Amino acid sequence: PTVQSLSERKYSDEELRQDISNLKEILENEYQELTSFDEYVAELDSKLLCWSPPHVDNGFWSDNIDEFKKDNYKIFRQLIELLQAKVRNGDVNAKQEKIIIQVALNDITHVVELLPESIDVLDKTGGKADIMELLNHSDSRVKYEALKATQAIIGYTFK
Amino acid sequence: KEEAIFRSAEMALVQFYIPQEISRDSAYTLGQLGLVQFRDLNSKVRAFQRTFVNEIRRLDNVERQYRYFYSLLKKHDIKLYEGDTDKYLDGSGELYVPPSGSVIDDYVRNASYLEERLIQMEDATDQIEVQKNDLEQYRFILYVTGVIARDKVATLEQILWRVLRGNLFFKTVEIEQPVYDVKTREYKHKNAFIVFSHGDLIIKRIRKIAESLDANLYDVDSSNEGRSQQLAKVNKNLSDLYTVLKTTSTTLESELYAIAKELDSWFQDVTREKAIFEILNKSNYDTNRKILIAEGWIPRDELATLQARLGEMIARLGIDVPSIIQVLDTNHTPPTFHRTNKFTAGFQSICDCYGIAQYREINAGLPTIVTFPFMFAIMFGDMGHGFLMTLAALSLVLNEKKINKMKRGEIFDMAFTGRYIILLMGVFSMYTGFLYNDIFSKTMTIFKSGWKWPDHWKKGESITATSVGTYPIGLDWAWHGTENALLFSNSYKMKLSILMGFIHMTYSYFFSLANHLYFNSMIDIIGNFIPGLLFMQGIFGYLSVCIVYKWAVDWVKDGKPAPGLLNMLINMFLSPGTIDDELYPHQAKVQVFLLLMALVCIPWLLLVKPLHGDIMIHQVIHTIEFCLNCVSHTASYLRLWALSLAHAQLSSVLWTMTIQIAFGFRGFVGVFMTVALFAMWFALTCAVLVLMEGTSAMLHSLRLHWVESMSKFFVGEGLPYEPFAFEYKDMEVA
Amino acid sequence: SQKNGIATLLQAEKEAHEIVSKARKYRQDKLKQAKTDAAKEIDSYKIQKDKELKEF
Repeated sequence: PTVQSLSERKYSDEELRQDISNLKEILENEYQELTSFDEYVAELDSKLLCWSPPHVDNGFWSDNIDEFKKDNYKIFRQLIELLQAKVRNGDVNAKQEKIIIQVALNDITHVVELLPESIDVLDKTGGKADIMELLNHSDSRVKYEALKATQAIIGYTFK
Repeated sequence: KEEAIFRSAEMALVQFYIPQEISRDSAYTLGQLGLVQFRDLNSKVRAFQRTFVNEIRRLDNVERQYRYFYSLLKKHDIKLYEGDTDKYLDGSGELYVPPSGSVIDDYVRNASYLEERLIQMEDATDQIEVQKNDLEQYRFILYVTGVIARDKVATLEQILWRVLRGNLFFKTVEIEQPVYDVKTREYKHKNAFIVFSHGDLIIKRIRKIAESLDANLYDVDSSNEGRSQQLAKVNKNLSDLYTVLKTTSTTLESELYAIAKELDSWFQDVTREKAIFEILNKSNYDTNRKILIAEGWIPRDELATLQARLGEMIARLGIDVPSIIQVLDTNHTPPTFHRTNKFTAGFQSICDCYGIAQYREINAGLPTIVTFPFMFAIMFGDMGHGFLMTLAALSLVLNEKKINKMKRGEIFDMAFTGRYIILLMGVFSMYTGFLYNDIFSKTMTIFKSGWKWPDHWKKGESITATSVGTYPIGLDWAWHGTENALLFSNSYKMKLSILMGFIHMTYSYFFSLANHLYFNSMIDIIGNFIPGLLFMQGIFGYLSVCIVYKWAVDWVKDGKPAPGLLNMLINMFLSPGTIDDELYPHQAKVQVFLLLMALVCIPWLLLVKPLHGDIMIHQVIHTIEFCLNCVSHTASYLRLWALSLAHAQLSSVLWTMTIQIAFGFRGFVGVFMTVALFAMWFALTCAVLVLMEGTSAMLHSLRLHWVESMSKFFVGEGLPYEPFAFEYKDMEVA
Repeated sequence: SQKNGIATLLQAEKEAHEIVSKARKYRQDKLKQAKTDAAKEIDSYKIQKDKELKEF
């Protein structure tokens, strides 16, 4: 976003403008490389999820959602298991844990809208109850994502 | 020192050369300073290809986002949380120069992020409200089954029994409570639509008919166990929806409350940068070099202050590149600048609505602050109506601070603009009522009458009065309620109005003298002032002085008859020396002498000015226009008399037909009679009189200043001076 | 003077633009000289490699 704003700004120097354009192209290439479903799978395999993939793969890159659908929502089940483990760990107050929970909630909300069948998996695994409990969490940044996920699940799947 | 404004102050055209980096900061500090008018630099470049178009459209988008936020605020229970403080902070920016900063990009990003989040939240809330409304109908419990408004259930039953000539079962039940209809957007009553019939096609037709009547149906289970299970599932879903709806509503309300706590500040700021970028495009910017360069109009007596402020800004910033400015003395007409306090702002605005006083001459805005209210009072004199209007003004003055932070509205818009004019207006009304001794057309008795009635007046017989004294201030109250009073008042006003109008003409024409003398104008003064002045004096000032002398001499006591005023005016123009009775010795010689002087004024006013004429065509029309216009204004001065009589006898008739009937027979019913009649009299005295004819005489005394005063010395229109400044306009709406 | 100051500012801007253009031309000449030096280095490497092969 900083590079986008700098490109928006009207720098006087032509050399500065060319450098800004080159940096913007490099950043765009890096973002495109970050839109790999394999990268998202690798990140989900470990902890401490990053925020650059989940804005495309669980989103505009519907191919990633289609791949996550495979093995009877294997990726969705893995994400739900990670979220349930984080909730049961009791360390939600941690800032890093809060960020991880927020990323997981955003990914789960993105997946639920694409695949309504995952609502049954979440209910069977207790994901719905966990999300409802997290809706009352004091973490306002996490609370917004939890409310969005609950609205997506209740609004579309529960209807 | 002081830099007050008679008509203007010497102002300078200054050009600006500034570095690209600090250009925006200089524009912002200049705007919050607001003292320079930028002339046209790149007006040739049309709007669609200006330099700063992309940030212009970005700021338009963020302004639309702010309007969307304010729409949400008015839709909810919050409005201008920071309005008390943000408005003051923007107003406190004067003589403070608040920093602007490069947080504009952060503002844009945050506004877009909040806009999209609020859009998503609003969509979620509306969808969940729709779900909640649907589930309430689904919560009903006791073939086909559905719900419908209780008003149309009878019509549905009748049409179903008619179109289906066969028999069917109908067991409609009214809903316990009204439900908010989705289509009607109202909480109308509802009723069940349970029905059973045989035949698949018949059932389909019944379903189609029910759906045609805006009836929503549900798959109600006939079995008790299945119905109970469905009801339990619906109840669990409804409870979950209630929880998530409450969470979403709380989050949305918190977000809107947080936004409203600072929305006014961001709105005012972004409008200020809108103006800043508008001025930026207005400049002569060129990216091939030092980006920004422009020119502007500044008052000369604050160029040092402007340079000091710019240097202070440069010190505040990290750039050491100088951005000094110098005066460029062009031949173009400089703008017109008028400093004015709150006691004079409305006066000057109303005065120069006619035209713009171009330069450092003498204007008409200054004498207006005193001539306007007194002319109106002369046309309006009354303690009663003046007292009501002065109390209105005073109640609009003490609560000024209350009114500064609120919109007057279409009832008090012009009143708010003319907030201080009507105050001195009412004070002069106090004066004129003291002289025109009527109070609601009734005369006061504070001072002993100078005229004594006969010791034995016959009841019903005509009664005379002998002048056994004189009244200190105002008309003698013995005049009130007499037949000859009106005539006496007509004569006295005639003369009062003619003297006041003549003196106003002389004052304005001496303003013309001062205007001419400020410049060289050696040809102008000799060509216009002295001949016109001599004509105007010799006729109308001679009339005035002979009026005054006629008053001074005791005509009754001197034995000499008082000559006809208008005859002594006009037999000059008809036949000099034809005097029935001279005012003073050698009167006819004075007549012929100054009549010849007035006659020779015309060739003077026609010949001496066009000398080198090419401007003779303008000179002759100016001369004829001036003479006919002088006589026209001198005649128009009689409608001060006209308005005075209108007001006096209008108040007289109103009082005579309201209060002189109020007392009635002074009975028990007479109490209600006088209460109702005084209520009617007060309602009329305010709404009819002080509004309608009060505004009429105000506007007529204003006609004075439009034509009679300014046409004498207002040379022409000049360039208005509107420096680039912010004003914190449009706090909430635009 | 004011007009003299404006002319001086315009001349300074023109001088800055000329300096920028000269810097760009120097960069282009440096690229050309880099290409020439690369050709010379290739020739020198070829000569050294031929000498090494002959020595072997």
